[PDB]
Amino acid sequence: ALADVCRTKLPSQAQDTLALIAKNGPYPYNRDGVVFENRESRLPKKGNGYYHEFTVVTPGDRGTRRVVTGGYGEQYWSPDHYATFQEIDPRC
Repeated sequence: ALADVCRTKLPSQAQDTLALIAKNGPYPYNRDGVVFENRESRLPKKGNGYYHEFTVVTPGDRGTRRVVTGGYGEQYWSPDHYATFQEIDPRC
């Protein structure tokens, strides 16, 4: 599969995003929560609208860092506007 990464190892801002998602916002950007279509099949392949994307703030202007969520609560880290993904392990 993809690499696993511990939630506590992610940047403070990525964790902030994880917490806002758990909270359902309110979100800092108008594009927070739009569908991610996984057009490159880097995440597991699912039906339309399975994935949504959320900005991880970069002390910067909106930047490249993202969390993507799946429909059953999967969370993935991408620092590079979807070029690479890690699956976030909420256990560590």
